[PDB]
Amino acid sequence: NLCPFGEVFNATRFASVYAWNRKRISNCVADYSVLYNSASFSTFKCYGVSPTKLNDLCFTNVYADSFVIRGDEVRQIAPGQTGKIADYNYKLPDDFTGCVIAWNSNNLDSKVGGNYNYLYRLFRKSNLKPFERDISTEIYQAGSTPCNGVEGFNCYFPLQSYGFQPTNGVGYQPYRVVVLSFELLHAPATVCGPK
Amino acid sequence: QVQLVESGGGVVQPGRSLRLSCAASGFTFSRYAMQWVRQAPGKGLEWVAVISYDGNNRYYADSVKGRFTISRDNSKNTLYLQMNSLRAEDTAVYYCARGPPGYYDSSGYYQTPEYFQHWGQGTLVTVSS
Amino acid sequence: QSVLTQPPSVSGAPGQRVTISCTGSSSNIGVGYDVHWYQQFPGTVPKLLIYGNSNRPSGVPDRFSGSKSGTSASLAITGLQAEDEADYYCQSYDSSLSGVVFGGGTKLTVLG
Repeated sequence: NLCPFGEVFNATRFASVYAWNRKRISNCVADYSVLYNSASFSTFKCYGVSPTKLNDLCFTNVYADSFVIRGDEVRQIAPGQTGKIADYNYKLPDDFTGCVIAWNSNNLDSKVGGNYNYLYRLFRKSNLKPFERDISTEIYQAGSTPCNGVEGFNCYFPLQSYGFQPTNGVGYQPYRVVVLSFELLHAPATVCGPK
Repeated sequence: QVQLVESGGGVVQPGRSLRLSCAASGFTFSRYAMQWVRQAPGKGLEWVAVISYDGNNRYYADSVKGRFTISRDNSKNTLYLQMNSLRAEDTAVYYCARGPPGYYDSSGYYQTPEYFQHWGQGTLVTVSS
Repeated sequence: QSVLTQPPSVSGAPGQRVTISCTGSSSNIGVGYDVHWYQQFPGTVPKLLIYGNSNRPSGVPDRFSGSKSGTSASLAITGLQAEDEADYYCQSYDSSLSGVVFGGGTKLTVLG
């Protein structure tokens, strides 16, 4: 009956931002008390509702997205900003309601010497609307040219890896970020509160 | 795209009350915390006041504490300023600004926005006798 | 608690890497609160430049890259050109009975 958020947070594997994973979690009881009582969560953003009230104000439907990005822009993932990740990899809607959680996991993902196993879209044809996991891998172009699918003058791979190394600094350390998006409909609910 | 424009500025004698404002467009204005910031010419621009997304939470700088009134109508989709006990040094340009919405924090306490994304065009206040 | 200390102005050859620092108090920056830097041209609207300690919003093409330390912050203009000539403000929250603090103001200066 319990909502497997702790699954997502304590999940062994996380995806890259461009391939940000989505969970249509529902029909379970939520324990956000477990969430905001975490000592782990260095950052805890919430927009549209106090993390206090979620425990006892309950929703039609919820989405739990997750991905991995370098630490400092954790607040790029916010309601209505422009920027690298906001524009081309993940954009919350201006009228977004939900929360943003993250934490450092150098012990998990940082590897001595070299790691490059997380990706983010480097540049795209047009801005990304809210909520589209656009797994698009064809070589982006920026002009009048036959891309020919081959790198060169202008047409470039749209995705770029990371450099998560333990010997690097806190702003650049890999933070695993979970986005709790919320949605209400002209429909019955699926998640609610205790005692 | 979002557009913010100020209005109501002018030359005012020190001491009397005044009403500034700023109209909003291009974004869900009702659910963003807004800010008013000061810039004396040639001097560093400084924060004046910040209004919660719902207008419930308000914060003024110390130098402007009490003398100033912030207000805003979600339905009207705009932001207002009420001026009491003006002073000459406050002759400056005033900017209405939008940043990321004020996130509620863990354990429930509100937090004001930490930075400003877009700005109004600006209004002038000349607190001069 | 204090105003974020800034240099008055700095200079650099066009297109080379230069830096601006910004220092704060324990209750100012080292408490954990982050910085952001704005620019504005003389007598113009202020525009945000780098809000994440090292992230760029759109229209901030490149050459702008922030940082973080224990108690100091820095932007590198890795390549400057007269379009960058403005004054730049380092803004960070304060936990000293205050809200957001704004830098004194630093002028970039290209060689004549």
